[PDB]
Amino acid sequence: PKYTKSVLKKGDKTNFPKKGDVVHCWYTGTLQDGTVFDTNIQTSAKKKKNAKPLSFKVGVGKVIRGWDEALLTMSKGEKARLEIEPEWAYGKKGQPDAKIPPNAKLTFEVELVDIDLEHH
Ligand SMILES: C=CC[C@@H]1/C=C(\C)C[C@H](C)C[C@H](OC)[C@H]2O[C@@](O)(C(=O)C(=O)N3CCCC[C@H]3C(=O)O[C@H](/C(C)=C/[C@@H]3CC[C@@H](O)[C@H](OC)C3)[C@H](C)[C@@H](O)CC1=O)[C@H](C)C[C@@H]2OC
Repeated sequence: PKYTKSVLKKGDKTNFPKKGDVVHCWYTGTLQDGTVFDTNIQTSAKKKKNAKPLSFKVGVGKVIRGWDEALLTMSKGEKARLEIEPEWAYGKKGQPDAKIPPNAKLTFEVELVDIDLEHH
């Protein structure tokens, strides 16, 4: 498969994003060697009432393929470890600014915090 998902914390098994919904996520991205290339989890004395999760419309190409596909399988509250093959991430180009090399399998911890039913 082009990604794998391991559930770290079960969601509500009830509310799954549909294409066109807006999802709200916390994440940490790592390379296979363990290098953290990004996180939106704030470590400054900021937390609640300062930092906001990442919001995007799901299933329409706004994120790398691995995320767009995996999110549709997650329920609200779920925290999962996604291992995304390069073709469903940054492929041959990589991403120079984030120091992601060509052909990089990416690991993301993703927590789906909320869903707005924008598919309506
Ligand atoms: C208003 C400003 C623009 C706006 C940018 C921001 C808000 C800042 C944003 C949080 C983080 C950065 O995004 C620029 C940053 O995120 C990474 O650190 C990262 O962890 C990552 O991979 N993420 C973020 C978390 C969701 C999955 C994935 C993604 O898919 O992110 C999306 C993404 C980059 C999609 C492209 C779209 C075009 C395709 O061609 C390409 O396909 C190859 C994939 C993000 C969320 C976009 O929807 C939102 C934006 O564009 C990259 C390693 C390097 C990149 O910095 C350079």
